[PDB]
Amino acid sequence: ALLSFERKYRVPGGTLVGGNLFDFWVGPFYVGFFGVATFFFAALGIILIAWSAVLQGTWNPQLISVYPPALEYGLGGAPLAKGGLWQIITICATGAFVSWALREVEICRKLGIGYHIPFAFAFAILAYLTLVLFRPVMMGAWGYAFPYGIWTHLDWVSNTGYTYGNFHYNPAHMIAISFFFTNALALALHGALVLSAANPEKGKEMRTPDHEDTFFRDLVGYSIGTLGIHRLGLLLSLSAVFFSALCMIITGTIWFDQWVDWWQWWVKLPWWANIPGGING
Amino acid sequence: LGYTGLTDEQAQELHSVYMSGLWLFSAVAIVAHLAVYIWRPWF
Amino acid sequence: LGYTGLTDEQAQELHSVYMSGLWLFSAVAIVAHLAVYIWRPWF
Amino acid sequence: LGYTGLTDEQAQELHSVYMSGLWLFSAVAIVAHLAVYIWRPWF
Amino acid sequence: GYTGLTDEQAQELHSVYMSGLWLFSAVAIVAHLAVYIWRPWF
Amino acid sequence: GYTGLTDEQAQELHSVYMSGLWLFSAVAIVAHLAVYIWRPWF
Amino acid sequence: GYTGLTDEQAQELHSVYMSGLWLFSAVAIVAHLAVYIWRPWF
Amino acid sequence: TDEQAQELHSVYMSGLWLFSAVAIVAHLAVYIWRPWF
Amino acid sequence: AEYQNIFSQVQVRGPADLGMTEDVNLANRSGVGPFSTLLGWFGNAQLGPIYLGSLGVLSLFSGLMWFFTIGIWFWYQAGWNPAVFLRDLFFFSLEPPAPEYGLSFAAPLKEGGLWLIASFFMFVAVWSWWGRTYLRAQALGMGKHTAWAFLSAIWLWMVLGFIRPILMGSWSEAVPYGIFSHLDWTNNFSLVHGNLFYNPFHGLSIAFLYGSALLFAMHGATILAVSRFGGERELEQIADRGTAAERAALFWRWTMGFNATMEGIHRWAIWMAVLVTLTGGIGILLSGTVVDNWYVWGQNHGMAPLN
Amino acid sequence: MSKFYKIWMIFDPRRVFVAQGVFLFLLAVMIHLILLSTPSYNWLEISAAKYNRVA
Amino acid sequence: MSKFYKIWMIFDPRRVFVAQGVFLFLLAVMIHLILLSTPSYNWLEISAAKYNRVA
Amino acid sequence: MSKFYKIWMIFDPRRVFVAQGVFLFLLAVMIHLILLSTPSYNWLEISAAKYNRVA
Amino acid sequence: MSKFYKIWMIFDPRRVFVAQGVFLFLLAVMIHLILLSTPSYNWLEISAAKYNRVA
Amino acid sequence: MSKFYKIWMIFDPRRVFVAQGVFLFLLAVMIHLILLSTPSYNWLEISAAKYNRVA
Amino acid sequence: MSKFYKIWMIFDPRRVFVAQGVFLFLLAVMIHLILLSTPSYNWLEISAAKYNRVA
Amino acid sequence: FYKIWMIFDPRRVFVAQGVFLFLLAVMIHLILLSTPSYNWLEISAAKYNRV
Amino acid sequence: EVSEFAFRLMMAAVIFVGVGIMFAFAGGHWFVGLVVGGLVAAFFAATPN
Ligand code: BCL
Ligand code: BCL
Ligand SMILES: CC[C@H]1c2cc3[nH]c4c(c3C)C(=O)[C@H](C(=O)OC)c4c3nc(cc4[nH]c(cc(n2)[C@@H]1C)c(C(C)=O)c4C)[C@@H](C)[C@@H]3CCC(=O)OC/C=C(\C)CCC[C@H](C)CCC[C@H](C)CCCC(C)C
Ligand SMILES: CC[C@H]1c2cc3[nH]c4c(c3C)C(=O)[C@H](C(=O)OC)c4c3nc(cc4[nH]c(cc(n2)[C@@H]1C)c(C(C)=O)c4C)[C@@H](C)[C@@H]3CCC(=O)OC/C=C(\C)CCC[C@H](C)CCC[C@H](C)CCCC(C)C
Ligand SMILES: COC1=C(OC)C(=O)C(C/C=C(\C)CC/C=C(\C)CC/C=C(\C)CC/C=C(\C)CC/C=C(\C)CC/C=C(\C)CC/C=C(\C)CC/C=C(\C)CC/C=C(\C)CCC=C(C)C)=C(C)C1=O
Ligand SMILES: CCCCCCCCCCCCCCCC(=O)OC[C@H](CO[C@H]1O[C@H](CS(=O)(=O)O)[C@@H](O)[C@H](O)[C@H]1O)OC(=O)CCCCCCCCCCCCCCC
Ligand SMILES: COC(C)(C)CCC/C(C)=C/C=C/C(C)=C/C=C/C(C)=C/C=C/C=C(C)/C=C/C=C(\C)CC/C=C(\C)CCC=C(C)C
Ligand SMILES: COC(C)(C)CCC/C(C)=C/C=C/C(C)=C/C=C/C(C)=C/C=C/C=C(C)/C=C/C=C(\C)CC/C=C(\C)CCC=C(C)C
Ligand SMILES: COC(C)(C)CCC/C(C)=C/C=C/C(C)=C/C=C/C(C)=C/C=C/C=C(C)/C=C/C=C(\C)CC/C=C(\C)CCC=C(C)C
Ligand SMILES: COC(C)(C)CCC/C(C)=C/C=C/C(C)=C/C=C/C(C)=C/C=C/C=C(C)/C=C/C=C(\C)CC/C=C(\C)CCC=C(C)C
Ligand SMILES: COC(C)(C)CCC/C(C)=C/C=C/C(C)=C/C=C/C(C)=C/C=C/C=C(C)/C=C/C=C(\C)CC/C=C(\C)CCC=C(C)C
Ligand SMILES: COC(C)(C)CCC/C(C)=C/C=C/C(C)=C/C=C/C(C)=C/C=C\C=C(C)\C=C\C=C(/C)CC/C=C(\C)CCC=C(C)C
Ligand SMILES: [Fe+3]
Repeated sequence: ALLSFERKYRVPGGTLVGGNLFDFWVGPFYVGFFGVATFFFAALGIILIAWSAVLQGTWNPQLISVYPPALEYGLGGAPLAKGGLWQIITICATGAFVSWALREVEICRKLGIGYHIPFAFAFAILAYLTLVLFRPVMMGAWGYAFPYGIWTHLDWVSNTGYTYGNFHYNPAHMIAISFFFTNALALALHGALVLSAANPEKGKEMRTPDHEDTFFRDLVGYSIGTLGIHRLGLLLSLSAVFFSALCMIITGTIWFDQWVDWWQWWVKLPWWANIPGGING
Repeated sequence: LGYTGLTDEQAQELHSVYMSGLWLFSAVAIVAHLAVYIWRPWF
Repeated sequence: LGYTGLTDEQAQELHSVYMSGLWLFSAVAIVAHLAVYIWRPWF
Repeated sequence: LGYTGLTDEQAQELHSVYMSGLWLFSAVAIVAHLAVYIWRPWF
Repeated sequence: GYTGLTDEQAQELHSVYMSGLWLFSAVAIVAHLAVYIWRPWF
Repeated sequence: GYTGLTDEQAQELHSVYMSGLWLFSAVAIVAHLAVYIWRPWF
Repeated sequence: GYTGLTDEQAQELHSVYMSGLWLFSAVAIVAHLAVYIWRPWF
Repeated sequence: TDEQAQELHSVYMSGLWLFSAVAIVAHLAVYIWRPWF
Repeated sequence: AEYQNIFSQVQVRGPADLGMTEDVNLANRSGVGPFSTLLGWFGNAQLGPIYLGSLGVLSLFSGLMWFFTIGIWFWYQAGWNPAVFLRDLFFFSLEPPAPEYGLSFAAPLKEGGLWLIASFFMFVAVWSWWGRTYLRAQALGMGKHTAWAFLSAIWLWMVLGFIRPILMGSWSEAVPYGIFSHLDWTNNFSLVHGNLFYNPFHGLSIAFLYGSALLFAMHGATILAVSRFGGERELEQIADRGTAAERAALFWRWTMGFNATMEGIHRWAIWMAVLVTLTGGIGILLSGTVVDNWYVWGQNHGMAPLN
Repeated sequence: MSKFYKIWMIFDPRRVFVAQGVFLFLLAVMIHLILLSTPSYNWLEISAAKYNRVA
Repeated sequence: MSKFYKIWMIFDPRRVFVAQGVFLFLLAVMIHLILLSTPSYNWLEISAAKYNRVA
Repeated sequence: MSKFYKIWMIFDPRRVFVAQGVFLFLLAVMIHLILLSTPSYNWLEISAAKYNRVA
Repeated sequence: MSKFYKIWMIFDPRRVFVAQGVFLFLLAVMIHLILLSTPSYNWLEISAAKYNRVA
Repeated sequence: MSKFYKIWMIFDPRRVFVAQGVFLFLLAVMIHLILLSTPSYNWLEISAAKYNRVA
Repeated sequence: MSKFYKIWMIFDPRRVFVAQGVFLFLLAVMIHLILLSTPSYNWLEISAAKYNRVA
Repeated sequence: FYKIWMIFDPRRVFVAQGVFLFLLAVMIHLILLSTPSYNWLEISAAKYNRV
Repeated sequence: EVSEFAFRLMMAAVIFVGVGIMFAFAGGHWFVGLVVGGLVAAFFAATPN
């Protein structure tokens, strides 16, 4: 079934691979070459998770957990029951996520819109591949990757973090957090401001973007504008994920100690290292 | 003459009521303070 | 006649009541300080 | 005139009220300093 | 000149500014004397 | 001329700038002599 | 040319710049000699 | 222009040669001062 | 490569723009500030004007006094030394009262009295900023969505500094004012309560915090992708749906099988962000008051393996 | 003092009554909070000893 | 001093009364909190000792 | 000196008076807090020892 | 030395006056803080010894 | 030497005098801080020894 | 070597003179900092021994 | 090879050459200073018994 | 084709490394490099033709 305006857009073409072989829809969903690829990897990865639950011997979905190979397996293959399923599901996850981005590129072409959405999604893929692929390969073992399990992947976050003391002291982790909090602030404000104009006080006319500019200037003396706010929300989200990936690729590869000890480089700058008093004197 | 657009007489009416509300409030306030002082002095 | 649009007379009217309020507030504060000093000198 | 829009006549009177505030404030500050000094010299 | 001031205005302005600076400098000079008498740094 | 200063404006303005430079650099030399008299580095 | 300078302006500006380079380098040469008298680095 | 590139290339080359000469002195001088072969 | 509309190619500057009047008390609005050419590459160039008024002055003065009270404590902890102040800037901390003082206001100024004084100025500054955010919308006849969204953040902040300390019975439970010390507090809080990852409302709060980065990335990329159709002019797309809004809707419908509208995506946006601190505040309010070990609570509720 | 009423041509009663209503409530709650936080004045806890309802 | 009334010719009277009200409130609370934070002047803890209340 | 009043042709005195007020108050508050931090000048402690108000 | 006044034809006195005002304050405060942190020049700790207030 | 004044036909003295003001101030700050860092030249620490002012 | 004046037809003199000014400052400061970094040429510590200023 | 001044704007070419050639020359001096055998400042300290 | 701003950024990232190594060596600490190399290179980057 179609949206009432949809029909005029369902034209042929824009496909990157396969021409018209897969240029059709299935309900609302566009298929295409990479939609076939996407569904295969998604279904295989999901089904191998359910099979891993059988091998693990639980059906509670919150206890199901697919662990990577132990560190003794290095970057080589492991037995399926003992890390090899995780490796195949990681291939399927990568295949599904990449196919999904490429399917979005095809939909962008058919609608004639910019490629910003699949490009933004590629940042999430690179953060995933940092944690499951690039950093484990740098550190030399698949066992430094996180396990696929709702709560057990939080054990990996905890155990990885506390290996370096309080992980709040990672300076790139601090920058990533600052973008994450600022993004959530901006999304609250942007949602509220647009809604407050479209949904004014009862009986009043819809407000204009002039009122939107006016409210924020009255509130804080500045207004980024309709175009600026969507640039900002995109770049804040992408910066958060860039500095997140950066904070981990350095952790356990060029920095090994307690992250709190890094900040002594500032304290021990020689023009003030020895000056008595304060906290460090 | 003024910012609010009250008249000078509307100001006097409202003020006479406001002050009476204040005096009724503070009258109870004194009785409460004196009662607590008699019960348990703080000085 | 000034920035505010108040006249030279309106500015004297309001100042007379402002000082009436200031002197009352400070008179009560002076009494409060003297009571506390008699209770517990800080010098 | 200048950059604000005050005249010479306006500015020269305003300044006299400003300086009346300055010296009054400063005079009390002198009394405060001397009283504290007589009580507890800091040199 | 890129302040728009006439020369007459700039001469007037400078006379007030420098008289302020002479007053400020005078207090500073006395203050350094008093502190040097109280506690020399040389 | 990038700044629009006429040749006479540039020949004027430079003369006042130099006057300040010589005044400033002179005071600096007096300061260096005094501190050398206090504590020679060379 | 990219700057629009005449041959006059390009040769004039260069002659002033070269007098800057010579004056700066001449004092630098003297500054080296002054230190070389005190402490040769070879 | 094609003629301007002839002119500039000559000027740049003449300077590029003039810089080379000073290094051709300076390595000899430092070879004299403390030989490195 | 083509133009991506991430930075502007040409800036135009008109006159200064004074903004809508409605019922704004225009005596309380300042002059317009200077233009910034740097900001103009990414958004608007104009700074100002700003509206002050009564809750403005109250909020700005109390907020100044909060900031000044912390600053003087840091200058004291530095021993007035301007070098030590810059060396140890992130190590200074105005700590709350010690536990033996409970909720009593009797703690010495160096042992927690200045933290109560600082916290009082913060309380007045933040709450008066909330009323300011409500009244600036009222003066323009706008909906109060921004004030009700800000109330969700105040809820977490009130739980951290006020409500949970009262329910726990000491100001020692509150957050210290300091860069590294509020981080040490955050880490210590999780250790004392037995791994906060196993708090389900901390789990939810993270889901909405990740979802806010997910959703603003999706929405920001969507609007830039359709900006070639004037899709950033979202209110006119709400009033008079253009091809921008339809192409945006069909991208997501064809991608994931369902879609928003131009008005309705901003409801997803506000709730995704609001739920971060709403569920967060609940998760902290439960910590220590109802659950003292979240990992063991997780074991009893089927989310961690039993021993 | 007889012209203290002149304030109502300056300030709107709707603004003043709300602002004062919020102020007085928070001041009252602040003081009851301060006293309940003080063991010498917690009236519920005083009663627990006076009537030996404790233990 | 006779012309201090010209303050009202340059400053809006509402902004002055608000700004001065705000100031006096914050100052008064700050001093009471300084005295509560001072062991020798906390009137509640003083009277608690004076009358052998729990303190 | 006699021309100092021409400063009010250069600066809007509303902005100067606001800026000056907060400057003076912050400066004074800082000096009092410096002296309270200074044990030899904390008047609240000096009187406490003079009158044996602790122990 | 006579022609210096033409500097006011170049810079707006408002900007220069504010800039030098902030400069002088931040410089003066910095120096007093260097002295208060210097034990040989902290006048508060000097007079405390000179009058035996340290006890 | 005669033509160096043509620098003012190239650089607008407003930008030059600001940049020069920053440059010269920060250079002076460098040198004084290097001297305060230097035991043989820290004038406050020298004066302390010369007048026995420490311990 | 005569035609070196042609540089000013290609490079704007402002944007060269700025580049030269920054370059010369950086080169000079780098050398002075290297000299202070060697005791062989640290003119402060040479002087400290010569005049026996730390003993 | 004079075509190259048509192929690339000589403004860019000299910006490249001038900075790169300086940073190469600097790099060469700074590595030599890190050696024991050719640091001229610290060799001269030995010759004249300065340290 | 490389834009003037692109060429500027490409070249600024060189000055950053170069001035950084210069002053880290001269100032004796890598932070002096990072500060001076940051200021000089950012000044260069900000001012394209
Ligand atoms: C043991 C080691 C030896 C020694 C061995 C050598 C040897 C061997 C050589 C040098 C060379 C040089 N050494 Mg060494 N050197 C020693 C110690 C020093 C000391 C010191 C503090 O002790 C210094 C300052 C120098 C300095 C110098 C330079 C004069 C020269 C490299 C210039 C260069 O490449 O510029 C950078 C080059 C460029 C092309 C870029 C120019 C500048 C750019 C463009 C920046 C902007 C300029 C500005 C905008 C002006 C524009 C002009 C326009 C036309 C208008 N040496 C010791 C004693 N030295 C080399 C030489 O002679 O080179 C010719 C060389 O081969
Ligand atoms: C060792 C550390 C612990 C831990 C301990 C805690 C604790 C403790 C808390 C959180 C909380 C949060 N944690 Mg956790 N957390 C850990 C691991 C994580 C990980 C991870 C990948 O491992 C992530 C993504 C998170 C994520 C998050 C957020 C979802 C949540 C904060 C939401 C928010 O918006 O706060 C930021 C927003 C605010 C604080 C609101 C501020 C609003 C006020 C009004 C602003 C006033 C401004 C002031 C006046 C200044 C004005 C300046 C202007 C210029 C004028 N945690 C581990 C397990 N986490 C919080 C929570 O809600 O928990 C359920 C919380 O309290
Ligand atoms: C880069 C900025 C943020 C971002 C952006 C972003 N994400 C995006 C997009 C964009 C712009 C999309 O276009 C795309 C989309 O379609 O959104 C609806 C997407 C998307 N972001 C998603 C989720 C997501 N994004 C996240 C984060 C972020 N996304 C960043 C913060 C997170 C977390 C944890 O932070 C999650 C969970 C999806 C809704 C969607 C991508 C959907 C997709 O890939 O579909 C194809 C695959 C499947 C349907 C299923 C695959 C199944 C696997 C083969 C098996 C499971 C393996 C997995 C590793 C198990 C993990 C277990 C966990 C308990 C650990
Ligand atoms: C829903 C959850 C998210 C949320 C929402 C949110 N926050 C909000 C809002 C919303 C919807 C607002 O409407 C409100 C706002 O106004 O935003 C612009 C706000 C806000 N969120 C803020 C911060 C913030 N939000 C955060 C987080 C969140 N905000 C969540 C992610 C965080 C963190 C740590 O994650 C922070 C730090 C503020 C920007 C603002 C609230 C401002 C406020 O209350 O300020 C009080 C203080 C002052 C008014 C002044 C302080 C002192 C200044 C230096 C002024 C000094 C002036 C003085 C006159 C100077 C004199 C000097 C003399 C020497 C001369
Ligand atoms: C300005 O405004 C904008 C809007 O709008 C105008 C918006 O909307 C939005 C969008 C945002 C919202 C609506 C807000 C809500 C969204 C979020 C908060 C983000 C989170 C979103 C989700 C959690 C949803 C994610 C959904 C996913 C991942 C997809 C789930 C579905 C599948 C797994 C199926 C996908 C289908 C595919 C790939 C093709 C299927 C078909 C084939 C592979 C072909 C084979 C099948 C056939 C040939 C025939 C049919 C056979 C079938 C069906 C079965 C057998 C098939 C086999 C292969 C065996 C934004 C941003 C916006 O900016
Ligand atoms: C006509 C074509 C002709 C081709 C000729 C043949 C070419 C074969 C060589 C290929 C060269 C490149 C191989 C990679 C680098 C290398 O040498 O690695 C060799 C190491 C072995 O290291 C071992 O040694 C490591 C040390 S070391 O590197 O030797 O020093 C050690 O750290 C590690 O533990 C140990 O296992 O192994 C790897 O790095 C693993 C490769 C993994 C590829 C599959 C991934 C599947 C797991 C899940 C992740 C899925 C990701 C999906 C992404 C889409
Ligand atoms: C840490 O430092 C310490 C705290 C220890 C020391 C700090 C020292 C310091 C810097 C103190 C500064 C003090 C100053 C500057 C005090 C100034 C006080 C003044 C000017 C007070 C004036 C008060 C006036 C009042 C209260 C009254 C005015 C009344 C008027 C105008 C009449 C109209 C009003 C009404 C009819 C009232 C209507 C009712 C309500 C509820 C508004
Ligand atoms: C402990 O010490 C430290 C470590 C903190 C070191 C501190 C050292 C330091 C740097 C101190 C610096 C102090 C300075 C710079 C103080 C300066 C104070 C000044 C400038 C005070 C000025 C006061 C002026 C006053 C009080 C003026 C009041 C004017 C009034 C009330 C009237 C205003 C005028 C009118 C109403 C105009 C009416 C007329 C018309 C026509 C409208
Ligand atoms: C430890 O060793 C170190 C690391 C510190 C070694 C550092 C080595 C090093 C690189 C030092 C560099 C020092 C330099 C380059 C110093 C340069 C100083 C200069 C050029 C100073 C110039 C001062 C100029 C002054 C004070 C001029 C004042 C002008 C005045 C007052 C007049 C203003 C008025 C007018 C121009 C009138 C306007 C005219 C019209 C027509 C409107
Ligand atoms: C081991 O230690 C090190 C690493 C430092 C070893 C050495 C490393 C090394 C590779 C050093 C290289 C040093 C170099 C490349 C030095 C180059 C110095 C230069 C380029 C000096 C140039 C000086 C030029 C001056 C001062 C020019 C001044 C010009 C002036 C004052 C006038 C400008 C013209 C006008 C105002 C006229 C305007 C005309 C019109 C028509 C408006
Ligand atoms: C912390 O310090 C170390 C230990 C590191 C040592 C090194 C510190 C160091 C490098 C210090 C350097 C200090 C310097 C550069 C000080 C410079 C001070 C200056 C520029 C002071 C100037 C003061 C000027 C004053 C006070 C002028 C006042 C003018 C007034 C009052 C009148 C203004 C004019 C009018 C109202 C114009 C009226 C006329 C018309 C036509 C409207
Ligand atoms: C340059 O030097 C100057 C002195 C001029 C300025 C120095 C400025 C400076 C260095 C400021 C430093 C500020 C810092 C580092 C602030 C850090 C703040 C942080 C990280 C705060 C984090 C969390 C705070 C929270 C959660 C606070 C919540 C507070 C609440 C909910 C208020 C509750 C109220 C009370 C407990 C008070 C109750 C009192 C009464 C009277 C009822
Ligand atoms: Fe939007």
